[PDB]
Amino acid sequence: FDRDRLFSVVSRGVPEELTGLLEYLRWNSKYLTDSAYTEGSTGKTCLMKAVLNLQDGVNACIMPLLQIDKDSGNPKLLVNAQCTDEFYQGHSALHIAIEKRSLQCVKLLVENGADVH
Amino acid sequence: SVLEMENGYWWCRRKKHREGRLLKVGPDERWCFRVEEVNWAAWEKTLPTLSEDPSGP
Amino acid sequence: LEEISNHQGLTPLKLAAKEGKIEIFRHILQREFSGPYQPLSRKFTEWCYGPVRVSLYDLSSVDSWEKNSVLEIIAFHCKSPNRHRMVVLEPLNKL
Repeated sequence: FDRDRLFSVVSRGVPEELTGLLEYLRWNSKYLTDSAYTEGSTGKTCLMKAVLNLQDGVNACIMPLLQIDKDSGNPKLLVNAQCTDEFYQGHSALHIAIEKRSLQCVKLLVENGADVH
Repeated sequence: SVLEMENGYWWCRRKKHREGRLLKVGPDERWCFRVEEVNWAAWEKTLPTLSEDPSGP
Repeated sequence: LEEISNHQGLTPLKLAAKEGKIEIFRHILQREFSGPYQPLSRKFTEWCYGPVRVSLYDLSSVDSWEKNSVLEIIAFHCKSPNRHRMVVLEPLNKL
């Protein structure tokens, strides 16, 4: 398993291929918030890729991805992931769900622990 | 005046700088030129864009 | 079909710039299509964040890097009373 396969299946949005993901992180003590699964360009987390490539109002694999990073137990939470670039310093996935003008994805985000400040 | 200054002088001739950047449109790679406009009356995400993330010049 | 040259050496965009016909020139210079017929577009959208939006205009045979561009044809080759109204429309104004 690599990072770009996760980015392809989270850009397509279909929720099957994340099975086999979770225990894989539990095999090697990885998290979805480090520099290994997020990009070195800006810090774009796979949750942010999921909200950026949503289809018709709701990306169907967001709540599986928040379920996976709920059950894996990260020290820094997934929905509070912010970019570390000097262009995007502090930009979250809640800003993407508000920017993409969808009530459903911001409702799914703030129902699962998204800080609103 | 800029079209006659782009040639340079008659003794030395200036290099021809290319304008814009060679980007890929969905491979339909063209030399494009970005403008940035602020429209307070669209509010429609039913339009496909090339990139997903904003980026500076 | 746009890249076909006639016996004077001009494409339809350069013929609209030489003849000074601004409405077809404005329409060719910034046309956007949706879904299918997308590679025959010239004004794309790079990104959009709320109100701000970056439009990528195509300058194939527009800027002066080419040997016979649209800008050279408007400035030096056209004889029209609306020759000055063509350098003020987008993307030629910002270019």
